[PDB]
Amino acid sequence: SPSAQELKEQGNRLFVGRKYPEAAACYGRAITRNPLVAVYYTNRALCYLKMQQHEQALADCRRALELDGQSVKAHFFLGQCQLEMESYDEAIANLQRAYSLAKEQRLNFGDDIPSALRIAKKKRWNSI
Ligand SMILES: CNC(=O)C[C@H](NC(=O)[C@@H]1CCC[C@H]1NC(=O)c1n[nH]c2c1CCCC2)c1ccccc1OC
Repeated sequence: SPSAQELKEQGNRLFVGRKYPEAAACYGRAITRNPLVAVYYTNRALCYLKMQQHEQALADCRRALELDGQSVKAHFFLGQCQLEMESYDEAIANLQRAYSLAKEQRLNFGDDIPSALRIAKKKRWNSI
Protein backbone atom coordinates (compact mmCIF):
# COMPACT_ATOMS: atom_id res chain seq x y z
CA SER A 1 0.00 0.00 0.00
CA PRO A 2 1.50 3.35 -1.04
CA SER A 3 1.66 6.23 1.44
CA ALA A 4 -0.33 9.47 1.05
CA GLN A 5 2.90 11.41 0.24
CA GLU A 6 4.00 8.70 -2.28
CA LEU A 7 0.57 9.06 -3.97
CA LYS A 8 0.91 12.88 -4.00
CA GLU A 9 4.33 12.53 -5.68
CA GLN A 10 3.00 9.93 -8.21
CA GLY A 11 0.17 12.40 -8.97
CA ASN A 12 2.68 15.26 -9.45
CA ARG A 13 4.79 13.08 -11.77
CA LEU A 14 1.67 12.12 -13.77
CA PHE A 15 0.68 15.82 -13.92
CA VAL A 16 4.10 16.70 -15.45
CA GLY A 17 3.40 13.96 -18.03
CA ARG A 18 -0.06 15.57 -18.77
CA LYS A 19 -1.90 12.47 -17.52
CA TYR A 20 -4.68 14.51 -15.79
CA PRO A 21 -7.38 11.82 -14.94
CA GLU A 22 -4.61 9.53 -13.65
CA ALA A 23 -3.07 12.37 -11.61
CA ALA A 24 -6.49 13.36 -10.16
CA ALA A 25 -7.10 9.73 -9.10
CA CYS A 26 -3.70 9.61 -7.27
CA TYR A 27 -4.55 12.85 -5.39
CA GLY A 28 -7.93 11.25 -4.52
CA ARG A 29 -6.12 8.18 -3.10
CA ALA A 30 -3.85 10.55 -1.06
CA ILE A 31 -7.06 12.27 0.28
CA THR A 32 -8.46 8.85 1.30
CA ARG A 33 -5.38 8.29 3.47
CA ASN A 34 -5.29 11.85 4.84
CA PRO A 35 -8.19 14.19 4.04
CA LEU A 36 -6.71 17.08 6.13
CA VAL A 37 -3.99 18.20 3.67
CA ALA A 38 -5.08 21.24 1.69
CA VAL A 39 -2.46 20.77 -1.08
CA TYR A 40 -4.01 17.43 -2.17
CA TYR A 41 -7.25 19.30 -3.03
CA THR A 42 -5.37 22.23 -4.63
CA ASN A 43 -3.38 19.82 -6.82
CA ARG A 44 -6.55 17.97 -7.88
CA ALA A 45 -8.32 21.31 -8.62
CA LEU A 46 -5.60 21.98 -11.20
CA CYS A 47 -6.22 18.53 -12.76
CA TYR A 48 -9.95 19.37 -12.96
CA LEU A 49 -9.05 22.70 -14.58
CA LYS A 50 -6.92 20.96 -17.22
CA MET A 51 -9.84 18.53 -17.80
CA GLN A 52 -12.24 21.52 -18.20
CA GLN A 53 -14.30 20.35 -15.17
CA HIS A 54 -14.88 23.83 -13.74
CA GLU A 55 -17.49 23.02 -11.08
CA GLN A 56 -15.20 20.23 -9.74
CA ALA A 57 -12.16 22.55 -9.76
CA LEU A 58 -14.14 25.21 -7.79
CA ALA A 59 -15.22 22.59 -5.24
CA ASP A 60 -11.64 21.39 -4.63
CA CYS A 61 -10.46 25.02 -4.22
CA ARG A 62 -13.21 25.49 -1.58
CA ARG A 63 -12.14 22.31 0.27
CA ALA A 64 -8.52 23.54 0.26
CA LEU A 65 -9.59 27.01 1.50
CA GLU A 66 -11.57 25.52 4.37
CA LEU A 67 -8.40 23.70 5.58
CA ASP A 68 -5.96 26.54 4.75
CA GLY A 69 -7.42 30.02 4.35
CA GLN A 70 -3.92 31.41 3.69
CA SER A 71 -3.36 29.24 0.58
CA VAL A 72 -1.80 31.24 -2.24
CA LYS A 73 -2.32 28.33 -4.66
CA ALA A 74 -6.01 27.75 -3.79
CA HIS A 75 -6.85 31.44 -4.37
CA PHE A 76 -4.78 31.47 -7.57
CA PHE A 77 -6.47 28.34 -9.04
CA LEU A 78 -9.90 29.59 -7.88
CA GLY A 79 -9.30 32.85 -9.76
CA GLN A 80 -8.02 31.04 -12.89
CA CYS A 81 -11.10 28.78 -12.82
CA GLN A 82 -13.49 31.75 -12.40
CA LEU A 83 -11.72 33.50 -15.29
CA GLU A 84 -12.40 30.52 -17.59
CA MET A 85 -16.07 30.61 -16.36
CA GLU A 86 -16.29 34.30 -17.31
CA SER A 87 -16.86 35.36 -13.65
CA TYR A 88 -14.35 38.22 -14.16
CA ASP A 89 -14.87 40.32 -11.05
CA GLU A 90 -14.53 37.29 -8.76
CA ALA A 91 -11.48 35.97 -10.70
CA ILE A 92 -9.64 39.33 -10.36
CA ALA A 93 -10.35 39.54 -6.62
CA ASN A 94 -8.98 35.97 -6.04
CA LEU A 95 -5.86 36.58 -8.23
CA GLN A 96 -5.25 39.86 -6.33
CA ARG A 97 -5.66 37.92 -3.06
CA ALA A 98 -3.09 35.30 -4.20
CA TYR A 99 -0.71 38.20 -5.02
CA SER A 100 -1.13 39.74 -1.54
CA LEU A 101 -0.80 36.39 0.25
CA ALA A 102 2.36 35.52 -1.76
CA LYS A 103 3.91 38.92 -0.91
CA GLU A 104 3.04 38.47 2.82
CA GLN A 105 4.45 34.91 2.84
CA ARG A 106 7.62 36.17 1.00
CA LEU A 107 7.01 33.78 -1.88
CA ASN A 108 8.59 34.31 -5.27
CA PHE A 109 6.64 33.35 -8.40
CA GLY A 110 8.22 36.01 -10.68
CA ASP A 111 5.61 37.66 -12.89
CA ASP A 112 3.17 34.69 -12.64
CA ILE A 113 0.46 36.43 -10.60
CA PRO A 114 0.72 39.95 -12.20
CA SER A 115 0.64 38.25 -15.67
CA ALA A 116 -2.52 36.28 -14.77
CA LEU A 117 -4.11 39.48 -13.37
CA ARG A 118 -3.37 41.37 -16.61
CA ILE A 119 -5.00 38.55 -18.68
CA ALA A 120 -8.10 38.66 -16.42
CA LYS A 121 -8.36 42.48 -16.46
CA LYS A 122 -8.00 42.53 -20.27
CA LYS A 123 -10.64 39.81 -20.60
CA ARG A 124 -13.02 41.78 -18.30
CA TRP A 125 -12.46 44.97 -20.30
CA ASN A 126 -12.89 43.25 -23.69
CA SER A 127 -16.33 42.02 -22.52
CA ILE A 128 -17.35 45.62 -21.49
C1 LIG B 1 1.02 27.23 -11.03
N1 LIG B 1 1.31 25.85 -11.35
C2 LIG B 1 1.43 24.91 -10.42
O1 LIG B 1 1.21 25.14 -9.23
C3 LIG B 1 1.87 23.54 -10.90
C4 LIG B 1 2.76 22.85 -9.85
N2 LIG B 1 3.98 23.63 -9.70
C5 LIG B 1 4.63 23.74 -8.53
O2 LIG B 1 4.20 23.27 -7.48
C6 LIG B 1 5.95 24.48 -8.59
C7 LIG B 1 7.15 23.63 -8.09
C8 LIG B 1 7.94 24.52 -7.12
C9 LIG B 1 7.40 25.93 -7.28
C10 LIG B 1 5.93 25.71 -7.64
N3 LIG B 1 5.30 26.87 -8.26
C11 LIG B 1 4.08 27.28 -7.87
O3 LIG B 1 3.47 26.76 -6.94
C12 LIG B 1 3.52 28.46 -8.55
N4 LIG B 1 4.09 29.06 -9.62
N5 LIG B 1 3.40 30.17 -10.02
C13 LIG B 1 2.39 30.28 -9.15
C14 LIG B 1 2.42 29.26 -8.19
C15 LIG B 1 1.42 29.14 -7.08
C16 LIG B 1 0.22 30.06 -7.29
C17 LIG B 1 0.63 31.43 -7.81
C18 LIG B 1 1.36 31.36 -9.16
C19 LIG B 1 3.02 21.39 -10.17
C20 LIG B 1 4.26 20.98 -10.67
C21 LIG B 1 4.50 19.65 -10.96
C22 LIG B 1 3.52 18.71 -10.78
C23 LIG B 1 2.29 19.08 -10.27
C24 LIG B 1 2.04 20.41 -9.97
O4 LIG B 1 0.84 20.88 -9.50
C25 LIG B 1 -0.26 19.96 -9.45
